[PDB]
Amino acid sequence: PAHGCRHVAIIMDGNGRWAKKQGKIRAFGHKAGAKSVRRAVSFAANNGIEALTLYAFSSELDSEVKSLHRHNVRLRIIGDTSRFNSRLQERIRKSEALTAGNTGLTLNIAANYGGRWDIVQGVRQLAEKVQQGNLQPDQIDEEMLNQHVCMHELAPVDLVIRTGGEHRISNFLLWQIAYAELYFTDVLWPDFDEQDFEGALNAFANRE
Amino acid sequence: GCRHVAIIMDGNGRWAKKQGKIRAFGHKAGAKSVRRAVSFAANNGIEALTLYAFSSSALMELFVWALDSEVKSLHRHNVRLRIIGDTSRFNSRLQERIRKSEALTAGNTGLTLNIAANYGGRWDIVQGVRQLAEKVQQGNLQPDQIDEEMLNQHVCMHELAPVDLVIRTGGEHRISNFLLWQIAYAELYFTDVLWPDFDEQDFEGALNAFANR
Ligand SMILES: O=P(O)(O)C(O)(Cc1cccc(-c2cccc(NS(=O)(=O)c3ccc4ccccc4c3)c2)c1)P(=O)(O)O
Ligand SMILES: O=P(O)(O)C(O)(Cc1cccc(-c2cccc(NS(=O)(=O)c3ccc4ccccc4c3)c2)c1)P(=O)(O)O
Ligand SMILES: O=P(O)(O)C(O)(Cc1cccc(-c2cccc(NS(=O)(=O)c3ccc4ccccc4c3)c2)c1)P(=O)(O)O
Repeated sequence: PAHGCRHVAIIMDGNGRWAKKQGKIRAFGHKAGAKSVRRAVSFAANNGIEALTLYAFSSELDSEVKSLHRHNVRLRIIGDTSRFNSRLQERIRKSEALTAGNTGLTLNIAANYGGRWDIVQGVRQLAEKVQQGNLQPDQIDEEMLNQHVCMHELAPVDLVIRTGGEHRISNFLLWQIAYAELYFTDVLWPDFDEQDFEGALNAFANRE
Repeated sequence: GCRHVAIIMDGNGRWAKKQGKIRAFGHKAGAKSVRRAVSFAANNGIEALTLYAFSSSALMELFVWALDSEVKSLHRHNVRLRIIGDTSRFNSRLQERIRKSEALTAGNTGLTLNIAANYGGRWDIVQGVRQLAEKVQQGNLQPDQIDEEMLNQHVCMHELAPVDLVIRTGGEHRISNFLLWQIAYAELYFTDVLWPDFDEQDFEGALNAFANR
């Protein structure tokens, strides 16, 4: 649409600092952070973004899925969930199945996600195909590896936002950001609101 | 303590026009800015400097000409030179020059200067993946033995200090498929200064940005 941005990824940071400046404990910053997440999700949905990928950075989802479904949002959980107990994982997949048919915003939430791991699990899949006498090491190119990293079915990440002041990727997406616009703001996550998100989108629109 | 700096050199052509001169003038000033960044890195204890020329046969002979004229001086300055990237299709004479220039300076112990030539971050990761696919196909590697540490041993520069800081001049705010795996934890510094103008003062500012942060 107008801003030209189809997929936005956000490294959410700053809740702790935000609460501390208030003189409140971490829990307070967490409640504020979740409010800021709903706000960013509403904003993305109301603005034609096809996909929003969120990453909670730490210098250290069952109630929501319904409101999500009710808002026609499609939900996916990216990250190494292979170790969680089998209950969670089902609970995760249920939430996923449940919204797979929604046509609005596709929301990706990182849980135990790493860009290096993401690349490695994809490598493992190709390795498995090798061991099966189906794939020749020399047939493996970029495109093929690309079909195996998280979110390869969605539009490429156009813009990555990191709030909170740090200027680093911190092992969030790596393969996927090869061409993304990188936008860093000192604003703390709890205070990152619609006008901040719009500012980031207009920065992307005028930059490209 | 910044040990390995990587720079996305951008802005020469745009610089050219602001002067109202041709692209060749910008290239000329860009090469001078390269010598100055390399000199500066070596004078200030930086362990590795990795350079990537961003662009929107000739250059092949230019590469050969550059290596032929500058290696002797890198050598005297105790700099170890490495080219990173797919040089598999460069003509054989340039391939041989690159090999000899690397061989000649391989034992130097000062600054390691990595010049990216036809390099891409994705290609780089895929090159590593192909190597592992071989070991797997042979039966010496199990698909689930493959891990981050293992993959890392097969990406460019894995023998060097980890990239601490990535500088991109020229105004754009993207990695443009330069280093990807290697920048997982690096500080990313963007400046609108055009490459020909990037000098000792701009370089230090980036280093400070790293120090304070
Ligand atoms: O901002 P910080 O780094 O100071 C901190 O609040 C961690 C944090 C960073 C960014 C956002 C949030 C935040 C708090 C609560 C909810 C949300 N997002 S969320 O509801 O989708 C969610 C929260 C935490 C998660 C942890 C691991 C996987 C998925 C998560 C999803 C964001 C918390 P902290 O715990 O390290 O003080
Ligand atoms: O609620 P609406 O439809 O009235 C509106 O907010 C638009 C809107 C569109 C799509 C979704 C939402 C929405 C509102 C509030 C919260 C949410 N999602 S959320 O922030 O609670 C959330 C989503 C996924 C999560 C996964 C794991 C942990 C926490 C999560 C929180 C979605 C709102 P609006 O701007 O039209 O008034
Ligand atoms: O900046 P741009 O994108 O406007 C453009 O100049 C392309 C460009 C981008 C970045 C750097 C350069 C540039 C051009 C030519 C050479 C150099 N560096 S270099 O290859 O001469 C080099 C420098 C020092 C070396 C020392 C020892 C061995 C090899 C060396 C090679 C940089 C050009 P353009 O032609 O696409 O407009």
